[PDB]
Amino acid sequence: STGQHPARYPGAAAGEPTLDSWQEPPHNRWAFAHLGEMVPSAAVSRRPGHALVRLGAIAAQLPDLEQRLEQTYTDAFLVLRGTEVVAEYYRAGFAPDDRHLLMSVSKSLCGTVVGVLVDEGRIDPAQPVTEYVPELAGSVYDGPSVLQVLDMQISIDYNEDYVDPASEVQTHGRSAGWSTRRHGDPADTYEFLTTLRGDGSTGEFQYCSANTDVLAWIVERVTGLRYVEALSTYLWAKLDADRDATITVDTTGFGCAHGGVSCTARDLARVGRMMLDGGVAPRGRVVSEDWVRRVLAGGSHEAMTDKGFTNTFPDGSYTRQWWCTGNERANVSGIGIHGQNLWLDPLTDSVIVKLSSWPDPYTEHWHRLQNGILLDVSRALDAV
Amino acid sequence: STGQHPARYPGAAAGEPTLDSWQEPPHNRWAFAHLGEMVPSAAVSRRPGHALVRLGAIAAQLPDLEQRLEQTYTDAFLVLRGTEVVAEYYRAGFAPDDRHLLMSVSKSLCGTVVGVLVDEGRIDPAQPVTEYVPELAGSVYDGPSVLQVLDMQISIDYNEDYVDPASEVQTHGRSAGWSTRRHGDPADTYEFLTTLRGDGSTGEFQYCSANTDVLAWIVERVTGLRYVEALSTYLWAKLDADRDATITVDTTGFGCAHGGVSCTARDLARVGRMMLDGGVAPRGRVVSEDWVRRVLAGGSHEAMTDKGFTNTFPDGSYTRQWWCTGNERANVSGIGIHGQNLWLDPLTDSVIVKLSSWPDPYTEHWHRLQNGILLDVSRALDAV
Repeated sequence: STGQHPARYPGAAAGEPTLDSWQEPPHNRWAFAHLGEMVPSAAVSRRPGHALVRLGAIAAQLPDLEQRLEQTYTDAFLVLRGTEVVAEYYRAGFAPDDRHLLMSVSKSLCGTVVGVLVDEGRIDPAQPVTEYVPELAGSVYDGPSVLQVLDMQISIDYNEDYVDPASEVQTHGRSAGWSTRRHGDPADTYEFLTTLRGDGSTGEFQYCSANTDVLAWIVERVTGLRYVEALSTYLWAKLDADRDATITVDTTGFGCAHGGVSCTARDLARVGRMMLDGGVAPRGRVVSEDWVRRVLAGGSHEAMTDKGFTNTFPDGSYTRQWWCTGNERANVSGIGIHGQNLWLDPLTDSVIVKLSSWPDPYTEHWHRLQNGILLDVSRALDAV
Repeated sequence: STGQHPARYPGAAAGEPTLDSWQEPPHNRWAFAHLGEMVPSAAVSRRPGHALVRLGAIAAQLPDLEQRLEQTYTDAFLVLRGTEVVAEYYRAGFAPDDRHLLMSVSKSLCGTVVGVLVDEGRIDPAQPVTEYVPELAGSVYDGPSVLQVLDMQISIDYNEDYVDPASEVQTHGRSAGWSTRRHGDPADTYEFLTTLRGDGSTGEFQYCSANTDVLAWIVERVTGLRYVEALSTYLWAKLDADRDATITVDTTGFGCAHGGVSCTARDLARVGRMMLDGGVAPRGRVVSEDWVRRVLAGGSHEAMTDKGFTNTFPDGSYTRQWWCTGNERANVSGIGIHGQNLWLDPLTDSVIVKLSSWPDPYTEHWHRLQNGILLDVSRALDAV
């Protein structure tokens, strides 16, 4: 058993509704107003083939930027300097206010929600995960602290080979509803997480999407809110965003905290703006100055042994669901596969959003090109 | 084989992507911007428990109206007199700009799209369905005219017993993705439709959701547009709506024309406003004056043998996906299960939207109560 979870609606039975019950009372009063949570659905546009190119000032310093964006499969690109949008690009077929999947940039949003609850003293990072989710006893998450989840310093047997249906990465996806279920699969994400094992060692960075969903589970047990609602209440609703974000949900309504958020490029930039404003958003403080300082300061360098990162960023690290480059600009970024970045450049008080669709989830090639663009743009923002 | 269908995106292979391929290139460029079409997803609200009650003038004439709305499980209620919203009600938990499933009110929207194409001479109602969808040869739709589909005057073996998994109604739902697939089920809605049979007789009204999906299929073959896009281009985008509508899609991306549209109450009222404006919307003409006249005039009374309708409306009928009461006000309505109405009251130049969630999809009791409310409100709008 995975214990108590936030009901899909007030008074709902555990796990209700499902795809097979949403039409039935009492579920249907909720489901009729939220059908996209149950059944795949398309937008029917209220608005009635060409790229939008407004690269502003940096265009002069980076004449080939549009081509570089095309080459890295850029869908949306936006530079916010202070409070001003100073550069924008959207590919043909993608509107400025279209939403785009964030993949693991989602993780940085989840960590921010955890941060709010740490500020409130509702989560103590020093405490074991099991202080908040007892049902993870007997799993790889029995023993490690919440901070070790935040910093992803837990050794976990999690096969990342996505061509093998038996792999943890594929099983995680099926448990989240991202792919067709197979016989024997865990019923939902909570159950999947309880199946995870490891040798018990901690302290070394291991990037693992299970960690972020554990954080979201903790958020739910501490607040009693569905992660979907927590993400809105503690973050999204404070941004004064143009549009709602969306997040995929599994069969219990659990949002895919680790990878399933979509939003507009301009709205994602508001998250970066909040980070560079010491944790304050237009509608109130999101996280404390201290939390933001700790993110910008970076994680343990000793822990960071991923050469896919350190080959480019020798002094890099990871903390609280953010990648910290440790470069001479101290850049910090949310990163997601196929080319998603929420890139922070505190030196110039700027945020760069790049949302893309590389054909491959990861290669050294793509990251070299992408990081080259983000660094060139950052430097183009320097006073001269 | 069900023949050519509109690609999910430009250049897409038939039937691609699926739930198991959307992450792969080249699909992912589209899917990353439209993930809700593939995976169930929740809104993360950009906005930070009480009913909104603004029943305006009619409140004096109908003092118990709020209670009557509660008793009929009303989620949203809106009265548009001319261009003015003169009465509104939303239940606790449902915001004025929340969207609500329309069920078969969706059918009236589909018929409107067909009407546009009839105006353009791209569809001839007198022609057989097979003139536009040859692949329906050998089915119950081999022989009948497009008008007979529009007026639902085709005898079809379509079991409406939704407690029997083997019934056509349940099979239709699984084919549309509204319920979990069972072994042996048709691959998609197009295939399901080709399996339908009947004794060959026509002329008598038989309400059947398969008819509307056939109309949408015709729309797709005539225009080359996904029904989702056709519904936007020919109707929704001309309304100057506050929000996009949404529509559920099956595994091929085919929108559930017969029942799967959701929108706000205020925006649905814009469709009624267009009908009472002779087919003209704010951004241009949607359908011809003639088409609207034919809807308001009603269908063949002889054809209408559904006592569930005629017991209340003896002179009622059905045409072009609208129910025509034939009462002394000549009221015409879109109707959907669990209490959805797009109700037209030409006498007072008014539209009434009622979106509800009765525990039951249909009973005589619910329809008596609902029709009593719609008629009382209509009469309250009469000059005195």
